[PDB]
Amino acid sequence: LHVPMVDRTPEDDPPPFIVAVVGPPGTGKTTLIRSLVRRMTKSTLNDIQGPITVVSGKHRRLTFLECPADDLNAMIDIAKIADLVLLLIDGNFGFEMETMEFLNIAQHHGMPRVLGVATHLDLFKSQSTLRASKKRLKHRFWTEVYQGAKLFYLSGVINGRYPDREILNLSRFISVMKFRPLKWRNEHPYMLADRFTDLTHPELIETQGLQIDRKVAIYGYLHGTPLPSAPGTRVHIAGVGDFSVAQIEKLPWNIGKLIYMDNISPEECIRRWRGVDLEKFVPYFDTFEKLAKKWKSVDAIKERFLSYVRIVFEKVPMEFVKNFNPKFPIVMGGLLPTEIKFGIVKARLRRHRWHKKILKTNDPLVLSLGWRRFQTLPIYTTTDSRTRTRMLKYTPEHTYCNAAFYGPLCSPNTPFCGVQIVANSDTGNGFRIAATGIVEEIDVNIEIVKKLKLVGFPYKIFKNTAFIKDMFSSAMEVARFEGAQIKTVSGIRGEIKRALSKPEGHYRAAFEDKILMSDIVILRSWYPVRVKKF
Amino acid sequence: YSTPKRPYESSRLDAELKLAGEFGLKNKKEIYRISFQLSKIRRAARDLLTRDEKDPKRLFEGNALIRRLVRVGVLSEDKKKLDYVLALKVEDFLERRLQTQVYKLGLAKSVHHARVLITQRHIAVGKQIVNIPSFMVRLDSEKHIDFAPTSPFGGARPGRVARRNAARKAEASGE
Amino acid sequence: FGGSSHAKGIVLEKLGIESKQPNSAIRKCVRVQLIKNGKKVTAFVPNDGCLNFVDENDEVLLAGFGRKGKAKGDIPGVRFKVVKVSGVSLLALWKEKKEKPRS
RNA sequence: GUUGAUCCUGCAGUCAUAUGCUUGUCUCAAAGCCAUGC
RNA sequence: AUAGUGGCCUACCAUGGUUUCAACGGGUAACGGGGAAUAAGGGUUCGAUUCCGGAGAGGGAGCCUGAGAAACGGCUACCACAUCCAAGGAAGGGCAGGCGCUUACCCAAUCCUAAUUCAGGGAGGUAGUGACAAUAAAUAACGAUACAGGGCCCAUUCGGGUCUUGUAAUUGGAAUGAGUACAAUGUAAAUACCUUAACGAGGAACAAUUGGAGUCUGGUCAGCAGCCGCGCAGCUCCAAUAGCGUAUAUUAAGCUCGUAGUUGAACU
Repeated sequence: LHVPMVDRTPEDDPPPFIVAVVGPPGTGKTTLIRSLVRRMTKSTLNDIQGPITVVSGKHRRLTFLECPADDLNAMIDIAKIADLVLLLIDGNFGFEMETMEFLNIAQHHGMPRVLGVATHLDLFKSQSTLRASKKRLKHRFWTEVYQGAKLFYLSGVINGRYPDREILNLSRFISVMKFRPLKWRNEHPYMLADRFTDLTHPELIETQGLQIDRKVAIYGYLHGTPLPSAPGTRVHIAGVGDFSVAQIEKLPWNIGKLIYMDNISPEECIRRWRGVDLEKFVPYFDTFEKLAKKWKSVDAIKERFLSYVRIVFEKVPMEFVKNFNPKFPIVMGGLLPTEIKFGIVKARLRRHRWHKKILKTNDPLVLSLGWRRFQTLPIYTTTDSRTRTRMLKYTPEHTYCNAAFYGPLCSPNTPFCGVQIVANSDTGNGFRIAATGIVEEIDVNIEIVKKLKLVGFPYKIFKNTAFIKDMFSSAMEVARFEGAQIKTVSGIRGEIKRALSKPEGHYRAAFEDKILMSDIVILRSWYPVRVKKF
Repeated sequence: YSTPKRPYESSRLDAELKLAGEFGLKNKKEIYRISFQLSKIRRAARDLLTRDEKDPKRLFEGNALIRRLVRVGVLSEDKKKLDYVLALKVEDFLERRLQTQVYKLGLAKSVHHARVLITQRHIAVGKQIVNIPSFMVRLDSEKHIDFAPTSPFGGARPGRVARRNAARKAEASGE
Repeated sequence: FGGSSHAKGIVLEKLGIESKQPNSAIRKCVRVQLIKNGKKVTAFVPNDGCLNFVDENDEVLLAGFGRKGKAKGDIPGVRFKVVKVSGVSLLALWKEKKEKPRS
C-alpha cells in the first residue's frame, strides 16, 4: 500500500509511461508502431530508431519499446517491468503449442494493462464466420483470463495505415486507463537506459588490450523509488552480472552540521556549540554532594508532573565491446543486502500449464529471482509425516515437491520463476516454463534425509525366533549393528539379537510380530550426501 | 412448455421413460410442451361447461374447438359431444406427430431411425420437404407421406457418398 | 457475516488440522480478518492440498457452509470457507484451469 | 356400570442476490473524472 | 397608435361593471392536448409526444433582411468572460460530447427546393451491437457371424422368484451436412438474406458436462510387547443436457361512582 503510495507523487511528465509492444516477429509490428508515432508526432514521422524519447505534451511523455520473440532474456526482462503489454495476433494462433508460452510468462511476472489486437484476420478471413472467431478468441483471452479486458480489431492497411479514429481509440485506452501497482518492483529503484555513450579516457596503450574496461556513461529517466539515496551502491546489469556504480549523477554553529564534520573532536563540537564509551551503560552524573545540594529543591521539574540521470561506469570489460549493437532495451536493476548474499534456500513449486514433461534433479534450470537469473541444479524433497523422510529425483503427476538448493539467499521470500532453456531453433519462444511458485523459506546448512532399503526375504517365521536366508553376508557387520532396530515394510518393529557366528544372512533377530512372507525385513536412515554446487 | 410442480416423483418419472422410449423422444421438455398445450385447452373446456346449453359462445368456439381437433386427427367421430375432450389422454397427441406416423406407415423400422430420416431432408408432405418432427399431421396428407424426388429411396440422385463407392470401384477395378 | 452471503478478507495466518482417512494428513484452516469489520474468523479449505496455493497476506473471498452456521463434521468451530483467493476461484486452480497471479 | 391384559396401526418453492464450469449451426440480448473540437 | 376597427395608449366627463343551478380565490410535482396501443369508455404509459404552443441560445438594450424570423443555427453596443502578442493590437462564446451508472455508407425510394428534364437535402434509407432472458436441434442409423453364461430382480437380512443374454472394429454397405466454393438474384452504387454446380465419416472420429455415492483396488501413522492387531492412482453405478451447481434469504405445520364511546320497548 505504502510502497505503491510513494510512486505516485514525485512522478510527473519527465518520467514517461512504460510502453512495451511484445508479439511474434513474423508480423508487421513496425507499421503499427510508426502508425502510433504518426498519432503522436503530427502526421509525418515513419522511421524507427528506438528506444528514444518522444516529447508529446505535458500530460504524459511516452517512450515506446519493442523486442522480438527470438531473443530469450528480454522476453523475461520486459515482462516484470512493463506498464503496458501490446499483443498483436495473427488469425492462426490459439493452439500453437510452442509460440504462445509468453502469456504464462506475463502471468508469472504479473499482468499489467495488456492488449489483444487482431489485424491479419483481415488478411486471412473474408466471410461472415470471422465474427464468431473473434468472440471465440475472446473466450480464450483475456476475458477468460481477466475480467474487464477489451479486444481491439483493426484494419490491415499496410504501409499507408490510417491516422483516423482507431488510433485515437487505442491511444484512448492507453492514455485514459492507467496501470496497477506491483509489489517488489516498486520496492526497488530501477532505471531503463535511454542514451548510451562511451568515453575511453583518450587514447593510450592502457585504453586497449585483452582486458581493458572503459568509461561507459549512460543516461535516462528513473522509475520506482529514487535511486540517488546512497553513492557507490551496488547494481545489477541483466545478462552481464552484478556491479557497483562508479559515480551517480542526476539531472531532473549549526550542531547538525557540526556532527558529521569528522575533522573536529566532539569536545570541540560541544565547546564551539555550547558554553566517551557506550560500553558503560550507566550514564555520567555529577558528585553525590553537588547533586544532593542542587536537588535540595525540586522546583525545576514541577511542570513535569500532573527524472533524468547522468550515470558513470568503469564497466564493462573488453569482451562486451564486441557485443555492442543497436540497443535491444536494457533496464538497470538494484541489488540489496540480504539478497546479494548466498545461501541454501527452499522454494515451493507447482507444474506449468500445458506442460508435458517430468522435471528431474539432475537437469539444471534457469531461475528468475527478481532481476537475477541463475542456472542451478534443482534438488527436490518432500515430507509425508510433517518432517522430511524421503526425497525424489524427478517430478511426476502424482505429487509436486519442494526445492532445496544452494543459491543466493533472499529473506523476504519473493515469488518464484523456474524456466528451462530451449535453443532458438526448437520451439519458438526463448524459454519453456518448468515450474513456478514462491520462495518458501530460508534454510542454510540443512541436511537432506536420504533413506535406502536393505533386502531380506522371510520364509518360516516365529515372533522372537527367526532366521533370514539372505539379507547379509558378514557376521561382523551384524555384530556391530546388533544394537540397532530393524524394520519391516508393514511396520513391524524388531532388533537384531545376535549374528550367532553365521556370516550367511541367517542370524537370530526379534520382531514384535511374525513377519509376513509377503513382507520384507528392511533398514532405513542412510547417508545424506552433499548438495550439488553450481 | 412449463415445468411440473414436483421434480422427483418416481412413478411419474417411470411413465416419462415409457413414452419417450415408445415415441422416440429426447427431452422431457418435449413432454412438457405437449402437457402445457393441453393445459390451456382443458382449462377452456371447463369454462364453456359453466355456460348454458345452446349458448352461441359455446356453439361457435366450442365447435371450432371440435373442428380443430377433428382436423389434427385426435378427436374421433362418435365422441363429438364435448365430453371426450375432458376424458382425453396425452398419448393421442403423441400419436399425431409425423415422427411416429411414418413408422405407423411402416417404412421406418425404428422409432429412432425415423428421427434420423426426418433431419436428413427426407419425406415431403406434398411438395414440401419438412425438417420439423412436431408437425401434428393434418389427417388428410397421411397417404401423401412419401419420399422426396431427390434424397434416395426417392431416387433421381445416388448422392456423392454412394458416388465415392462408385468411384472406389470404377477407378480401382478400372483405371 | 453481517447477514450477508459472502465477504472479502485477508489471511493473516495458516493453521493445521489432521485427518483419519485414508491416512493422517493436514486438512488446513486459517485465520482471516474481515476488511469491512476487522474481525478475524477461522476458515476451512475444502480440497486436497492448496496449502501450497493460497498464501499468508492474501485478499480472499469467503462463503458459508450451507447449514446456517453449524460446523460441518469433525471440524470444531469453523463456519466459513474460501472460494476465491485474489478473486481466482479456487476450483479453477484446482485442476489447472487458471494460473496464480504475481501475489 | 367399572379393572386389567392380548392384537394391529401411526409417531420442499423462489429471477431472488452474487458466483462457477461450457456452448457445432439459426434467432433474439452525478455539485466526479475527462479522450476529442471551438 | 398599428397592416386594420378597438383603452391598444393618453386629455376630459360619469360612477360604475361581474356573482348562490356559485363570479372570484386555492390545491392537483401532469409544461398543454388532439392523438397511438391493451381494449370497460374508469385507469396505466407518452404530452420531453408522431401535429402545433409557451421558455432559453453567457446576461442586458437598440436596430436590420425577407410576404412570412421576433432570426439568435441576424448584426452592433454594453456587462461578465478569456486566447495571442512582433508589446502595437487582434480574436472567441465558457460550449458540445465520452467515461464513471468503435460509428460507416447512399440521394435508388417519399417529399421539398432549384439559377427548376441536370442537382441537392446535418429530410430520408442501408451497416455495425449479445446468457438477465430465449428459438429450432446435431452428435450416429441398420444388418452380420463366432466362440459364450454363476444372468437379473426383491427383501441391507434370514431367502425366494425369473435365465432370450452379453463378450467380439469378425464385418458389411448406406447416409446426411458442420465446414470449403463458380454462377445467378438482390443492388441504398450496393452488402447480408433466399439458391446452387464442385469437396467433406469408420473412430485419433468432424473431441460435451457439471456433478452425486464408494461397506472397491493402493501408500512406511497416536503409540505400544510377553502373544495376537489398530487407522493422489486403477475400477463401477446414477444425473439432465448446452445446461447445471454453489452460498444466502424466502415458502409450507383491591372496591364503587363515572366522561368520550357502544346499544336499545311497543304504537291506530
